[PDB]
Amino acid sequence: ICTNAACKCANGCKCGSGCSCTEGNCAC
Ligand SMILES: [Cd+2]
Ligand SMILES: [Cd+2]
Ligand SMILES: [Cd+2]
Repeated sequence: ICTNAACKCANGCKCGSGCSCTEGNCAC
């Protein structure tokens, strides 16, 4: 799954094949 630990989503985000954040830049 989204390996980007910089992501702070909750059970619901489709961060499976559409990540768009960097290391210290999460704007989901
Ligand atoms: Cd994110
Ligand atoms: Cd997400
Ligand atoms: Cd992500």
